Amino acid sequence: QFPRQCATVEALRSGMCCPDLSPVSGPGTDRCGSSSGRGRCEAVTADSRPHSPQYPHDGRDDREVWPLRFFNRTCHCNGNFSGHNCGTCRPGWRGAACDQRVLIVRRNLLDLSKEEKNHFVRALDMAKRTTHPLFVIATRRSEEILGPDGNTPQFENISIYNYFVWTHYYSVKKTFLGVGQESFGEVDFSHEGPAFLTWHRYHLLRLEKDMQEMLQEPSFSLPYWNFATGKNVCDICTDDLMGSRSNFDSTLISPNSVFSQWRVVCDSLEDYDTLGTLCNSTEDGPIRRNPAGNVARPMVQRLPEPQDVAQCLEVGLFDTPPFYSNSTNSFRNTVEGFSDPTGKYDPAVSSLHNLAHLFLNGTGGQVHLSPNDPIFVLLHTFTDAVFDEWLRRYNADISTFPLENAPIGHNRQYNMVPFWPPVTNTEMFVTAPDNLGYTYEIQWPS
Ligand SMILES: *[C@@H]1O[C@H](CO[C@@H]2O[C@@H](C)[C@@H](O)[C@@H](O)[C@@H]2O)[C@@H](O[C@@H]2O[C@H](CO)[C@@H](O)[C@H](O)[C@H]2NC(C)=O)[C@H](O)[C@H]1NC(C)=O
Ligand SMILES: *[C@@H]1O[C@H](CO)[C@@H](O[C@@H]2O[C@H](CO)[C@@H](O)[C@H](O)[C@H]2NC(C)=O)[C@H](O)[C@H]1NC(C)=O
Ligand SMILES: *[C@@H]1O[C@H](CO)[C@@H](O[C@@H]2O[C@H](CO)[C@@H](O)[C@H](O)[C@H]2NC(C)=O)[C@H](O)[C@H]1NC(C)=O
Ligand SMILES: *[C@@H]1O[C@H](CO[C@@H]2O[C@@H](C)[C@@H](O)[C@@H](O)[C@@H]2O)[C@@H](O)[C@H](O)[C@H]1NC(C)=O
Ligand SMILES: *[C@@H]1O[C@H](CO)[C@@H](O)[C@H](O)[C@H]1NC(C)=O
Ligand SMILES: O=c1cccccc1O
Ligand SMILES: [Zn+2]
Ligand SMILES: [Zn+2]
Repeated sequence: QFPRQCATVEALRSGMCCPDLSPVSGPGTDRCGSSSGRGRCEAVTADSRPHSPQYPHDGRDDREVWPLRFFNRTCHCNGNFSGHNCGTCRPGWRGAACDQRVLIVRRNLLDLSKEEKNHFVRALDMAKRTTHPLFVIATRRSEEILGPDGNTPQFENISIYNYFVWTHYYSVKKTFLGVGQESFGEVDFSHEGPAFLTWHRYHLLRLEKDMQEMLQEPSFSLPYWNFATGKNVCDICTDDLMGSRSNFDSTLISPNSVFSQWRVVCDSLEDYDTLGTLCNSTEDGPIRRNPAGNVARPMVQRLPEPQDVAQCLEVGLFDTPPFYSNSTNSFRNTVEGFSDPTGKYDPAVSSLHNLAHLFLNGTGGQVHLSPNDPIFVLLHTFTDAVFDEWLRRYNADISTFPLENAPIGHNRQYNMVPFWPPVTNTEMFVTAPDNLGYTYEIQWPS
C-alpha cells in the first residue's frame, strides 16, 4: 500500500509516487535517490494483456492494472538498490552500496531452541503492536480517497502485522458495484491462479524485512510449520509458541499465550460489501481457532500426509489451462490444494495448503481473515519451501506461467496487488538462495 509521504492530496493529484530520499536543496530534489546513483522517477509498467472472461467489470475496480488507478510514475531503482524511494537494497543485499550479500535460513519452528522460540513469539507480538514506519492503508476506494471535503486523505496508520493482514484482505475483497448492488466475488488477485505462490512469497518476504528493521536484526528469519505430517492435532499449538486451546472456550486460544490477546482486523465484510468502504485499522474480536474441530466436514479434520508433499513435487509444469482452481496436473493448483497430490482435479477434495487452512476451523480458515491467525505465517513459509524446492528441481521454468488469459491479477507481468513498490510475479519466480537472500533448512520425503 502506499508510502505515507505519497498518501497525500498532492501526490494523488500529480499521479506521482516518487518520494525524496533525503534531499540537499529543498523538497523534491532527491526523488528516488537521483542525486546519488540510486534510482529515478519513471513511468510505471503495468500489465496490459487480456485476462480470463470470468471478470466482467473492467473499469470498476482499483485493483485493475495495478497501480495505474492511483499512480502512473514510481521509483525505479538502479542496480541492486531497491525500496519505495530507492533507499534500501534488493533481497539478498545490504550495505550503503548494496554490495554485501546476506543469506538467512528459514528453519522448522520445532527445531528452534527454547530462547529462539520465545524470541520468535515476542517478535510477532511486537509486530502486532508496532506501527508500520512506511506504509499507511486506504479506508476508502479511489473515488472517496481524498475524503468528504476532497482534501483529507482517507488513510490510517497500521501495525506491521496488521499491514500483512490488510494486504491479503485487499487482494481477496469483492469488487464493489454500488450501494444496493451485490458485490462481485468471482475475483481473487492472490488465489486460484498462477500468482498464488509468488504473491504469498512476496507477502512473507515483506513481513520478514519489516520485522528485521523492527528488531534491528538483519538475520532474523521466519520459521516454518511442516503441516504435512498426517496428524490429528496442530503440533505447534502449544503455549510456548502459537498457543494451545483454551480450557474455557474450545474456540479461543489459551490465556497463557500472548496470541489470546490479539484482536483481528477486517472482520466487517457486511460493512465493506454494502457501503463500499475498506478494512481499516480498528481491531475487533479475538482469534478463533479449533484444530480438527470441523465435525461437519470430516475431510478437513486431518492434515496432509507426508507423501502428499512428495507427490505434488513430481508435477513438473508450474500451471496448466485454464490457470484456475480447476486446472489438472498443475503444480500451482496441487500445492495450493484444489487438486489431489497427483494433479487430478476434484471439486470435493481439499489438500495441502487449502487443507491446512481448513484444518484450523476458525479465523485461519476464512479467506478474508486468515492472516489474523499467526499460524498463517508458518503455514505459508512451508508452502513457500515446497515452491522453492520445485523451483530448484525444474530449473525455475516460468514458461507455463501464462502471460495472457489468466484470471485478473494473475497474468505473469501483473504487479502483485497491492504491494509497493510495484513488483511482478516474474520477480518472485526465482530460486530463493541465489536471488532473494534466503533458503530453507528442510528435508524432503523420499
Ligand atoms: C499521469 O497522471 C496524471 C495525474 O492524474 C492522476 O492520475 C491517475 C491516478 C488518475 O486517477 C487521475 O484521475 C489522476 O488525476 C495525469 O494528468 C491528469 O490527466 C487527467 C485526465 O484523465 C486530467 O483530467 C487531469 O487534469 C490531469 N492532471 C494533471 C496534474 O496533469 C496524466 O495524464 C497521467 N499521465 C499518463 C497517464 O501518461
Ligand atoms: C472502520 O471499520 C468499522 C467496521 O466497518 C467501522 O465501524 C462500523 O460502522 C458502521 C457504519 O458507520 C456501523 O453501522 C457499524 O456498527 C460499525 N462497526 C463497528 C464494529 O463499530 C468504522 O466506522 C470504520 N472507521 C472508519 C474511520 O471508517
Ligand atoms: C468450524 O467447524 C464447524 C463444524 O464442526 C462449523 O460449524 C458448522 O457449520 C456448518 C456450515 O454452516 C453447519 O451446517 C453446522 O450446523 C455447523 N455446526 C456447528 C456445530 O456449529 C463452523 O462453521 C466451522 N468454522 C469455520 C470458520 O470453518
Ligand atoms: C500516523 O501516525 C503518525 C506517526 O508517525 C510516526 O510513525 C511511527 C514510525 C511511530 O514511531 C510514530 O510514533 C511516529 O510519530 C502521526 O503523525 C499521524 O497521526 C498518523 N498519520 C496519518 C496519515 O494517519
Ligand atoms: C473451470 O471453471 C471455469 C469457470 O466457471 C469454467 O468455465 C471452465 O469450463 C472450467 N474448466 C473445467 C471444468 O475443466
Ligand atoms: O488460501 C486460503 C484457503 C482456504 C481458506 C481460508 C483462507 C485462505 O487464504
Ligand atoms: Zn492466502
Ligand atoms: Zn493461504
